[PDB]
Amino acid sequence: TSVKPIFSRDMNEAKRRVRELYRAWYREVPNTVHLFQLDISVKQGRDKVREMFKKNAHITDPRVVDLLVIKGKMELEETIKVWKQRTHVMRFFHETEAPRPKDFLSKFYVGHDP
Amino acid sequence: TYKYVNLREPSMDMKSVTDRAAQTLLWTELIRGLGMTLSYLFREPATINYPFEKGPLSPRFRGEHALRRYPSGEERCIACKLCEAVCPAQAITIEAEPRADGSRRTTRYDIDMTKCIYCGFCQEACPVDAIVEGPNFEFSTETHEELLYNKEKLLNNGDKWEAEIAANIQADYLYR
Amino acid sequence: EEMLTNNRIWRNRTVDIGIVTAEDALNYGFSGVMLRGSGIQWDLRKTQPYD
Amino acid sequence: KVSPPKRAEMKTSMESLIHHFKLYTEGYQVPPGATYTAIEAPKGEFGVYLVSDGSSRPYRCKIKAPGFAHLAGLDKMSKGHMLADVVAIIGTQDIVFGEVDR
Amino acid sequence: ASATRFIQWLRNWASGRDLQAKLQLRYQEISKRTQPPPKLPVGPSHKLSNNYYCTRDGRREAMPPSIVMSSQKKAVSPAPPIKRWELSQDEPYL
Amino acid sequence: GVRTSPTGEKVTHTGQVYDDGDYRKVRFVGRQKEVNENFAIDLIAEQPVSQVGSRVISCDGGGGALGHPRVYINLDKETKTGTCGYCGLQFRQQH
Amino acid sequence: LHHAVIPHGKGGRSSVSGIVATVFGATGFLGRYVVNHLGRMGSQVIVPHRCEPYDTMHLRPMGDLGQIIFMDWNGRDKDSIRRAVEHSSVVINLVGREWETQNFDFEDVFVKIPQAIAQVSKEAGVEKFIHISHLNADIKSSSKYLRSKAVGEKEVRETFPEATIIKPAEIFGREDRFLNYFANIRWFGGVPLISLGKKTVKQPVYIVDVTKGIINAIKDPDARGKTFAFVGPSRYLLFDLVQYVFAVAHRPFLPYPLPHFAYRWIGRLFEISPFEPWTTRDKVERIHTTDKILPHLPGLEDLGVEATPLELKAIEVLRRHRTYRWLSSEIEDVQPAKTIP
Amino acid sequence: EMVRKCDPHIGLLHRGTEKLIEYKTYLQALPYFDRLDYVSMMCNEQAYSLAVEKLLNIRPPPRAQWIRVLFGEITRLLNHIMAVTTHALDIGAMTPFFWMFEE
Amino acid sequence: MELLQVLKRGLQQVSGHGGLRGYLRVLFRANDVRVGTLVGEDKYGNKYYEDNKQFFGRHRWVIYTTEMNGKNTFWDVDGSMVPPEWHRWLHCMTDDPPTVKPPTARKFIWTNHKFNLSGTPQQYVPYSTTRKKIQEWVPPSTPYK
Amino acid sequence: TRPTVRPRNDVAHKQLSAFGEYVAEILPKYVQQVQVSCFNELEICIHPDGVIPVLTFLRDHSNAQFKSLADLTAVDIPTRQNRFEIVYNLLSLRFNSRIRVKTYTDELTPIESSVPVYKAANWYEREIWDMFGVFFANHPDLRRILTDYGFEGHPFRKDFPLSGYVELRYDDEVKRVVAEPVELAQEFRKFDLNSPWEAFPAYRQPP
Amino acid sequence: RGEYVVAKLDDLINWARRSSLWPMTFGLACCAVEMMHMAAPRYDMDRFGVVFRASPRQSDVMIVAGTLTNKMAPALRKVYDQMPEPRYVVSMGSCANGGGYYHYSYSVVRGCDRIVPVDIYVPGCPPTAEALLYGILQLQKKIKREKRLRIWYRR
Amino acid sequence: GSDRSRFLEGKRAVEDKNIGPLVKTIMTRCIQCTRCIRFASEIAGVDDLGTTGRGNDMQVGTYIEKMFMSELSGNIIDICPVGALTSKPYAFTARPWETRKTESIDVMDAVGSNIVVSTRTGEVMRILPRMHEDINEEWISDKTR
Ligand SMILES: CCCCCCCCCCCCCCCCCC(=O)OC[C@H](COP(=O)(O)OCCN)OC(=O)CCCCCCCCCCCCCCCCC
Ligand SMILES: NC(=O)C1=CN([C@@H]2O[C@H](COP(=O)(O)OP(=O)(O)OC[C@H]3O[C@@H](n4cnc5c(N)ncnc54)[C@H](OP(=O)(O)O)[C@@H]3O)[C@@H](O)[C@H]2O)C=CC1
Ligand code: SF4
Ligand code: SF4
Ligand code: SF4
Ligand code: SF4
Ligand code: SF4
Ligand SMILES: [K+]
Ligand SMILES: [Zn+2]
Repeated sequence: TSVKPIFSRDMNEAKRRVRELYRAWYREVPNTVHLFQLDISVKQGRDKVREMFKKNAHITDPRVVDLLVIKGKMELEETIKVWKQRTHVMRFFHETEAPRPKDFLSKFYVGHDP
Repeated sequence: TYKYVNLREPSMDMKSVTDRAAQTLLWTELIRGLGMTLSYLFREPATINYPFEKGPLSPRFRGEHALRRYPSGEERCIACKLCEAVCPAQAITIEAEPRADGSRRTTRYDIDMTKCIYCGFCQEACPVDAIVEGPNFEFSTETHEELLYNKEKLLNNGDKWEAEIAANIQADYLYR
Repeated sequence: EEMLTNNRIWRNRTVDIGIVTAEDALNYGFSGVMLRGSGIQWDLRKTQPYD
Repeated sequence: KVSPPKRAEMKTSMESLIHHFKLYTEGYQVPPGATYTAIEAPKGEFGVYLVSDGSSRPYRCKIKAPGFAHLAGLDKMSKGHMLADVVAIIGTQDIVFGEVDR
Repeated sequence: ASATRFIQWLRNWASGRDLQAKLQLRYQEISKRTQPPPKLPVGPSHKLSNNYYCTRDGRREAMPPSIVMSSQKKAVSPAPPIKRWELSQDEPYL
Repeated sequence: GVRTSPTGEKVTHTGQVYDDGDYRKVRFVGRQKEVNENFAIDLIAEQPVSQVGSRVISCDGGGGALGHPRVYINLDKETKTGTCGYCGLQFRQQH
Repeated sequence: LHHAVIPHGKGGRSSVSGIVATVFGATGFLGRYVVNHLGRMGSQVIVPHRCEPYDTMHLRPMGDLGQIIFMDWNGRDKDSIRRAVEHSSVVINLVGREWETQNFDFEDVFVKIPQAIAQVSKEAGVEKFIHISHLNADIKSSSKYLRSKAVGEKEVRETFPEATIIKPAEIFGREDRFLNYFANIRWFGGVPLISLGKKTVKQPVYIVDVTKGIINAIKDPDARGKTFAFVGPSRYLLFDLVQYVFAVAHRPFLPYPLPHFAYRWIGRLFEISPFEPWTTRDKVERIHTTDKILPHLPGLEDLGVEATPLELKAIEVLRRHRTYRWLSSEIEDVQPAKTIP
Repeated sequence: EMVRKCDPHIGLLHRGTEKLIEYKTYLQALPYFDRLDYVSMMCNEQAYSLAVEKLLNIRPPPRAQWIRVLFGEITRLLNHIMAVTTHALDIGAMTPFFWMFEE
Repeated sequence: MELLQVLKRGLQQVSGHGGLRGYLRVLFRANDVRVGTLVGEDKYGNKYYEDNKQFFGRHRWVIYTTEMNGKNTFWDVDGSMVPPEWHRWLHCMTDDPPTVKPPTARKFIWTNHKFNLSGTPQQYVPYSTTRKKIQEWVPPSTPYK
Repeated sequence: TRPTVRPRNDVAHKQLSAFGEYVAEILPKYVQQVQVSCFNELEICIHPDGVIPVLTFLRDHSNAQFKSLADLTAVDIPTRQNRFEIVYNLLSLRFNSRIRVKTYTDELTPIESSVPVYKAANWYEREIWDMFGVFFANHPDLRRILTDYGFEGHPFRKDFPLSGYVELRYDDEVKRVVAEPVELAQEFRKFDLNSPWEAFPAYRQPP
Repeated sequence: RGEYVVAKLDDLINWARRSSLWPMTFGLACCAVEMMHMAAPRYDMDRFGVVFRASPRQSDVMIVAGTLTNKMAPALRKVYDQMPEPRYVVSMGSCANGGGYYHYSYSVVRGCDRIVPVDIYVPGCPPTAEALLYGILQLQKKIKREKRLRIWYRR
Repeated sequence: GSDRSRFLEGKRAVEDKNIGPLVKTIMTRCIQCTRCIRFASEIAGVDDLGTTGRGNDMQVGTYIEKMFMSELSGNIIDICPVGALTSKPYAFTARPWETRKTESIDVMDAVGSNIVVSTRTGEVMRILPRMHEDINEEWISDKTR
C-alpha cells in the first residue's frame, strides 16, 4: 500500500487544502452573484457551496481528496475569470428539474426505476 | 529538392535604385494591382441564373433517398437490413415480417434525414438496388418532422423519381 | 500574386509578423509550412513517402 | 475479405455474396496492433494512432491534427504584436476547428 | 468568349496577360456529359487456377511484435543520418 | 388496395391505421396522411405465371446485374408454382 | 387508458406524460409558461392560434419533435374549435384581452368565446376543462373586464359543470402587464395614484405558481368541478407595492394624488391608440380594485404549489428597467414593502 | 490594441469523434475523417486508409495509388486556396477569395 | 464598328421574345433576356432552352410555367417544379433531352409531378407504419362475480 | 512481391531492433520492454518514473535527436490495474525515424509533466486530463480544454456512456440554456458484430 | 376599404424584408464551407439582396451552418437573442437539423431547434451550395406569405 | 475459404418439404451434414428424418408427407448450420447483430432450463437455449422455445 501522493501526505494535510478551497469559494460567492447578475442571494450561493463540500465529507483517502480539491480550484478559476456563463453557474441549482419523490410508493406509481 | 521562396538581394546600381524610388513615390505596383481588378470588371461573370439555370451534376450524385421497384411493381427491398447495419449514422430503422403472400418484406423502413450523412453506403450495401440516393437536392422543409421519412414517403419518392433514378443507375452501374 | 505578393500594404501586414524560430517550431510540435517557413527542410512526401 | 466484390460478382457468385454480406455488416477484422501513421496533409502532419484489438471495430483512434499544436503556439507567436496582427497570425497557421477539436 | 475586340484588348492590357487563351469560364473543350459505357479490368486474383487464397492472404501474414527486450559494441542511431537535400535545378530561387 | 377505416383514415400497405380514439391522428388535422397507393402485393399478383420446360429455372429479376442475385427454383411440385424469393415472379413446368 | 396515453419515461422531454392538451390563448403571457411546462414532460400540446405564425415561433422549442401542434382558429367559428379539441383529454382556456377592440369586446373574449369552447369541448367528450377567470370577478364591479369575468365564469360552470375554474390575482412575471406596467409609468415623471394608493390592497401571485397550479389541476382528480383562488403570500398597499417597484428598479418615485374622474379622463386619452393601449379606463379601475379575500375557496397550497413571495422575483422582472448605473445591484439591496398582516 | 496574452478556448466544435469511432466498424469510421479538416477531405481519408492498410498488411493496387496522389494534390489546391484567400480576406483583401473560389 | 453590332444583338432580343411585352415578361420573371433554342416543353408548361455558345452552366435553362398543379407560379417559381425526366438534362447529368432519349415507362411512375409541398396542407407528416405490438386483455361485458 | 500483400522491410526492422536495445542498455533503470512491430514501429515501454529521463535522452542524445513530439495520448484498458496507457509518439528529423514511448498510471497516480522536454506537450496533457482524468504534476496550467465548462466526468474512459449523462436545451421560463438528465427519442442500437470464429491464429492467447 | 390598404402594405413590408435578407456572419463547421460557395461567384447570393453582416444588430437571418455543441449552445442563443426583429433561423445540414453524424455524442446538441426556433431546415451533409440557396429562396417565399398587417387589422 | 468463385455451371435446386408449423424448410440451402437426422434419432428418439436418393441428388427429409412434431423438435433449428431449417415464428423479424441477449431462466416447467431471451428495441424476438451441462445441456423444449 505504498503509493505516490498527489499533494497531501495524509488526511491532515489534505483537510488543510480543503479548508483553503472553502474559504476561496466562500469569499467568491458575493462577486459571482454580482458579476453574473444572478437572481439568487449570497446566502443561497454559500449554502450551495456548503452543500457541494458536504456530499464529499465521507472521504478518507488523501489522494481522492487532493483530486477533489484540484477540481474545486479548476471550477473556481472558471467562475472567477467569467469563462463560465450564467447558465453554467446556475446548473448547480437545477431550477428546471421537477421534484422526484424518494419514497417507495411514489416511485411505484410512476414506473419501474428503483 | 527544394527552392527558396524569398532569398534575393536587390541590385544596388543607380538605375535599379531609381526604379525602386519611382515605385515608392509613384505607387507603380499599387497601380498594377488596380489594373488586375479592372480587367476583371470587363470579364463575363461566372454567375449562373438559379433557379432557371442549375449547377452541373453527375449520375453519381447522392441526394434524397428513394425505395425502388422491379418493373412488375413489386418492391425491391427484401428486408435484409444490410443498409441498416452499415449506416454510419444509424439513420435507418427497419422492421419486417412475412407478408400475406409469404414474401419477406418490411413493415417499417424509416430514414431519419436529419441523422443521415448522405454517404451512400446504404445503396452500396443493398444487394437488390432497393434503396438509392436519388438526384433531388431541393427538398428543404419548414419543420423538423418533415425530414423523418417513413416507408410511405420513401416509396412515393421512388415512384416520383424512378424515371431519373433508373437512367442514372444505367449510366453508372458498370462502374459498380 | 499580382494582387498580394509585391503589394506594399500586403507586405506591411505580413512581413516580420509572427516570427517563429526553427528551434521553437520543432519543440512546439509544428509541422508543414509552419516548419518550412523557418527554413527547416522537411516534408513527409519526400522523407517518408507514401502511395 | 477486405474490399467488397463488384456488384455483378455479388449477384452471381456465392463466395462474393457471402463476402459482400459480411463486409457490410460485421466488416473486416484487423489483426491486433497499434500504428501511428502520418501523411503530409495540406495543413501539416496529419496522423492517426490506431489501436486494433483484433475485431472489426477499432479499440482506439487518436487523431493528431496539425492545427492542434499550431494553435497552442498562438500565444508564443503573438508576443509583442497588436490586435490586427493576431488576425493575421491566426490565418497564417491555417486552422480548421474540425480537426483541432474533433 | 463574346467580348468585343476592343474589350478583349482593354482587359488584356490592364491585366498584362493574354487572357483569351486561358479563360476561366468553360465552353466546348469539356467532356461530353454522356459517355460511352466503360469496360473496367479485373485484378490479379481473377484466375481459375494457381490462386489459392492462403498464398495471397496479407492479413494472416501479420505477426505479433518482436520482443527485443523484456524484464519478464558500437553506438547506433535509429537509421542512417538523413541525406542533405539538393537545390532545385528547375528554379532554385523564387 | 388502400382501404379506409370506419373513421375515414386510409390503411397503409402494412395495415397501419390509427384506431378510433387514438389521439395521435391529430397530427393529420389540416394536413394529410402520406400513403403510397401502388400496393406491391397486388402488383406482383398481376404478373402471369411463366411456363418453362425444365425442372429447374433461374431468375435474376431481369436487367442482368441490375436485378437481384441469381437463384435457382425447383419446379417439381405440380400442386403449386415456384416463386422467386427475391422478386416474386412465378414459374411452372409445362406438362 | 388508451394504450397510446399510458405514461412512459422519466418525465423528461422525450417521455410520454399521457396528457393531450388543447391550450387556447397559448400565445400570451400565461400561455407560454403553460405550454412550456406541458412540453417539459412530453405532453402532446395543440396550440390553436389566431396570430401570425411568426408570433408562435417561441413555442416551437418547448416540445420534442411532433409534440407541439399548431392549428388556425377563430373565436367565432365553432367548427374550428371542434377541430382543435376533438382529440384532447384536457382543454385549457387562457383567452383574454385587457382592452376592447373594434372587433372584440370584453363580452366576446370573456363570455362568448369561453362559452363556445366549453360547449364544443363538452359535446366532443373532452373530460377535463380548465378555465381562467379572475380573483376580483364581480357582477357589481366598476370594471367591464371584471363584470364579464363574473358572467363568463357562471356560463362556463353551466356548460361544463366539471370544469376547474382558476381565479388568479394580478400575476407578476417577466412579460406581465403588472410590475412592468408600474415601471413604465416612469416615462411620465410622477406616478399618479387614486387616493395615493392608500385605499387599495393587492395580493399578486407569481406566474410560475399559477402555471404549476394549472398543471397540478390537470393531474389532480380532486380538482374536477372545483373553483380555486391563486393568490400570493402577501398583501400590500398599492402605494407600498409601487414604491417597491421603483426601489427595485432604482428609479425616482414621485407619487401624486389623482382623483378617480381625472384618472378616468386620461384613460380615455390612451384608448384612442389603435394598437395596444398603454393604459385604459378599465385598466385603471382594476389596478385600484382591492384584491378580494376568499377564505371559502381552495388555493395554491391545495394543489401543492407553495406561493412565491414577490420579494424573491421582483428583480428578475425589474432589472431591465434600470439604467447602466444600477444594473448590477443585487437582490438584497432594496428593503421590502410593508405587508398588511 | 497590444496583445498581452492569447488564451484560445477551444472545444466549441468538440463532437467526441474519437469516442464515436469506437462504436463503428472500420468502414463506418471512414466518413468521420472527411469531417476533421473539412477542407482537405480526401487527404484525411488517405491517412486513415494508409493506417488501416498497414494494420491489415495489405497493399492498394497501383492505379488506386495514382488516383490517391492525384486527388491528394487536387485537395492541396483546395486547401491552399481556402487558406490563402481567407487569410487575405481577414487582412482586408476580399477580392482574391471570389476569383479563386470559382476555381 | 462592333459597338453598333452589339446594339443590334440587344435590340434583336426584343424581337426574339415576341415584342416588348414578351421581352419585359422574361426580364421581370427570370431577370434574363437571352434568346435560346427551344429544346422542348413539358406537360406542365415549362420551356427548356439551350445556347451552346454560352459557357458551361449558362448553356441550358428553363422558363417555368405560369401555373402548375393549380398554383399560380407567374412570380413564385422554384427548382422543384422541374419534372424528373427534364431534371437530368437540366442538371447536365445527360446530354440527351427527354424529347430524344425518352425515359422508360412504368405503370407505377407518377404521371403528374409534384413540387415541394412543405408548408402546405399536402405536406408530409411522419408516423409509425407498424401495428400495435401488445394486445391487451379485454374484460367481459357481464357481471359474473 | 505478391500484388495484394504489403511488402516487408527487414532493413528497417533490423535497424529499429538494434536501436531498441541501445536504448535499453542506456536506461536500464526505467525500461521495462522493447518491441518492434511487423510493420516496423519501435516501442519503448517504461516505468512512469522515467518519463522525464527517457524523453530528455531521446530528445537530446546525439544518436537519437527526437526533437519533435508528434503526438501524446492515452488509452483506457479497464481490465488493467493501471488502466491508463500513456503514449508518446516522437519524430527524429536527423535520422528520419519515429519512436513510441509508453508508460502507465491509474486514476489516482500523477504522471510527471513533459512540458519541460516538449512545449508541444502542454495542450496534449490538458486533453488527456480532460478526456481521461489523468493528473500531470507540475503542469503550468492544467484544466479542461475540450469539454464544456463545468462538465463532469472524463468522456474517453471506457465506462463513460456514449451519450453521457446530461443534455442541453433552451428553457423559456428561466430564459437560458439548462442541463437535464439525458433522454433519447431513439436509443442508440448496440450491435453485436464479432464472429464466433477465430480470425488470426498467429495472435491466439494460451488457454 | 381598410382590407385592401392593409393587404397592399403587407406586400410592401414583406417585399422589402425578403428582398433584403442580411444573414449573420456566423458559421460552425463544414456546412459553412458550402455557405462560402453560395457567396462565391457561381451563385452570388448578393445578387438576391442577401448580404452577410457580422454584427447581430444588423442581421435578419441566422444560418446555423454546422454542428452545435453543448459548449457553443449558450453563445448561439446569445447572438440570436441579440438580433433585432423580425429575425429568422435557417438550419443547414444534418448536424444543425438533428445532430447528424454526431447525434449520439455526449457533447452535441441534437438539433439547433432545441435552442432556437427554426424557419427552414436544409437537408444534406453538407447541403450543396445550390441546396442552401433553395433554402434561402424558400425562406423568402415564407416571408412573402406573412400576414402581419392583415391580422392586426382584424384583431 | 477462398474469397471468390470459379464455379461456372448452374446450381442444384431442391423442393422444400413441410414438416410442421414450427420449422420452415428451405432445403436448397441444406449442406447434407445430417446433424438433424442424428439429433432426431438419438436425442429426440424419432427415426423420421433420413436421406433419400444418393449422389448429388441426395435429399434430407421424411420421404412421405410427415410432420416432425416432437417436444424437442425446435432444437434442430439450432443445430442446422445453415438456413435450411429455421424458426417459422421468428421468420424475417430480426437479424442477429441487432438483438440484445438477456441470459435468463425458463419457467414453462420445473426443469429451469437456461435460456437466452433475444430482444430488440424493447421487444422480445425469440428464445434460445443457453448451455448448462447439469440441467438442459444445450436444448430446450418446444414450449420453452
Ligand atoms: C521644379 C521643381 C519641382 C519641385 C517639386 C517636385 C515634386 C515632384 C517629385 C516629388 C515626388 C512626387 C510624388 C509624391 C507623392 C507622394 C509619395 C508618397 O508619399 O508615397 C510614398 C509612400 C511611402 O510608403 P512606403 O512605400 O510603404 O515606404 C516608405 C518608407 N518610409 O507610399 C504610399 O503613400 C502608398 C499609399 C498607399 C495607399 C494607396 C491606395 C490608393 C492607390 C491608388 C491611388 C492612385 C493615385 C490616384 C491619384 C488621383 C488624384 C486625383
Ligand atoms: N394579470 C394577468 O395576467 C391575469 C390574467 N388572467 C387571465 O389569464 C388569461 C390569460 O392571461 P394573459 O395570458 O396575461 O392574457 P394575454 O393577453 O397575455 O394572452 C391572451 C391570449 O388570448 C388570445 N386572445 C385574445 N383575444 C383573442 C380573440 N379575440 N380571439 C382569439 N384569441 C384571443 C391571445 O392571442 P393573440 O396572441 O392572438 O392576441 C393570447 O394568446 C386571460 O383570460 C386573463 O384574463 C387572470 C388573472 C390575472
Ligand atoms: S446515406 Fe449513409 S448515413 Fe444516410 S441512410 Fe444511407 S448509409 Fe445511412
Ligand atoms: S433497402 Fe436493400 S439493404 Fe436495406 S433492407 Fe432492403 S434489401 Fe436490404
Ligand atoms: S451536416 Fe455534414 S457538412 Fe454540415 S457540419 Fe455536419 S458533418 Fe459537416
Ligand atoms: S442439419 Fe440442416 S444442413 Fe444439416 S442435413 Fe439437416 S437440414 Fe441439411
Ligand atoms: S446465410 Fe448461410 S445458409 Fe443462408 S444463404 Fe447465406 S451462406 Fe447460405
Ligand atoms: K439453422
Ligand atoms: Zn427473381
